[PDB]
Amino acid sequence: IKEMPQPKTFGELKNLPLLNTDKPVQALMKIADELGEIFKFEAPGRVTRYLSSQRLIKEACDESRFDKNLSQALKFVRDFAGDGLFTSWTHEKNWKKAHNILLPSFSQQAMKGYHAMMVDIAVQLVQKWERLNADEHIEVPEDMTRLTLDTIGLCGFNYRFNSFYRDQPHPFITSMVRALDEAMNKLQRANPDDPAYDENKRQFQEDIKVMNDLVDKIIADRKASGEQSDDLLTHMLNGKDPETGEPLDDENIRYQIITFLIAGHETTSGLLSFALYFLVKNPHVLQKAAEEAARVLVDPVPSYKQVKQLKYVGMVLNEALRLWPTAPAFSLYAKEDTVLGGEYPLEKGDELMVLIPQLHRDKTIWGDDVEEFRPERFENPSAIPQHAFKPFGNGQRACIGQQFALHEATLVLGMMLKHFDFEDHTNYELDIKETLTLKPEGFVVKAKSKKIPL
Ligand code: HEM
Ligand SMILES: O=C(COc1ccc(OC(F)(F)F)cc1)N[C@@H](Cc1ccccc1)C(=O)O
Repeated sequence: IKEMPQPKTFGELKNLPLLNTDKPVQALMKIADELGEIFKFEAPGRVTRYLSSQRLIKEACDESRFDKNLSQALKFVRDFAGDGLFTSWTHEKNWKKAHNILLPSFSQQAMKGYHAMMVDIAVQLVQKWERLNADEHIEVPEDMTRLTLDTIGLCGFNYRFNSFYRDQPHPFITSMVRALDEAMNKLQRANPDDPAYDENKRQFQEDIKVMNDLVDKIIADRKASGEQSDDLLTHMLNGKDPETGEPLDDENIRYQIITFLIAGHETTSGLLSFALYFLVKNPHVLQKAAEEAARVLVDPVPSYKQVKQLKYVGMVLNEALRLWPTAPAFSLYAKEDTVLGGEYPLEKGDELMVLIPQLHRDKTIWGDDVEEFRPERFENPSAIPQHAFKPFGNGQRACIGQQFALHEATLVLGMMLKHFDFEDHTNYELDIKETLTLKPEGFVVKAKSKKIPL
């Protein structure tokens, strides 16, 4: 039985002021590097424990001992994502009901139906880059966020955000990005009751009303039309939970749509941005991925079956998720009193945070080359220890979007590698911006067209 370390304190604010930064996840990663596999983190009225080792996280991933907790970030996002899948407790009726209804919508089989809509947006990205003049560059996270937002609009509810036609965001996205900024900024606030936050609170309520009004209108407009498009909204309007026999109500459907728009905007765009960063910084890896793209993608438009054959591209995406898991943490609570790692007693209700980027740097798992970009690490999943790699979370509360995200990212990265050579023309220094998620900021490249027609 060991006493766990704790980072520096600020009197009655305890560790809270360590989060007073634009990069709190990266600050927690530096704390983990200093203090090791487990540390205590206290704020007024709250204690959690940050886990960084596979040794402890493999125990935390035991669903008999630990269930998903809503971190403060997820409790603040719940003010607009409601009892959608991502911000519901496992024990709320709407979690299992929506999980049962939506699982068939997110299977590998469902991806065959979403593929044509994903190709529509991927072709828009390739045509944009084909049309750049010689003196121009690509704003990588900007263009990847245009793509992933448009994909989930089209597969989610047959709506075109038309992100490649504008710089000014859609009114829904203005409100969603500002609501996510308020939720994440509110985490650090020592004095949230201070009148100085009255305007923030007014604006947040306005942004919730904008998101609710626009998504409620999408649902009402679909029910009125009777249109049976092959999208998540049709699946939610028609689907019945096998257990309860009940469908989702229109309020829960709205929360699921808001949740899918958050995910599409924030996550897959980060993965694609980090993958392109690592490829331009590792030219031998880029060459190997480009060779696979050329060998497999033999038609003007990729098919579902061709994307399934981009195995090395899939290993590139896993190695990008290893070094920079764009959704960088998840939270657990102890279902009963238990001992972690034979050393750290926990009481029922005690909270843990899994720091995914640190888990992914555990040298006892990956070896001394842990900071190197080596997709070949993922050749054989049986050679990877249990719970070493958790970019989609754990167990029944793992990401429902995992198949969707990896299909879109594999398709797009394969088309990018087929159609262009890339230059790191600025010798870009990685700068990671934190929203709900991690993304490179200011990452720019030049593309040189291979002049292969679509
Ligand atoms: C690379 C892309 C993505 C990453 C890294 C990612 C990561 C994650 C992680 C780590 C969780 C678990 C969170 C927790 O335990 O608190 C999660 C849950 C979830 N993700 Fe994703 N995600 C991705 C893409 C998507 C997409 C595209 C969608 C939907 C369109 C989506 C929908 C969800 C939902 C609904 C949950 C909650 C599942 C449940 O508890 O029932 N994700 N995701
Ligand atoms: O450690 C984190 C990391 O923040 C994120 C949590 C989830 C998250 O969601 C996702 F990973 F899905 F993106 C993104 C960031 N958050 C903690 C920070 C905190 C605040 C107050 C007291 C103690 C601790 C939290 O939100 O509870």
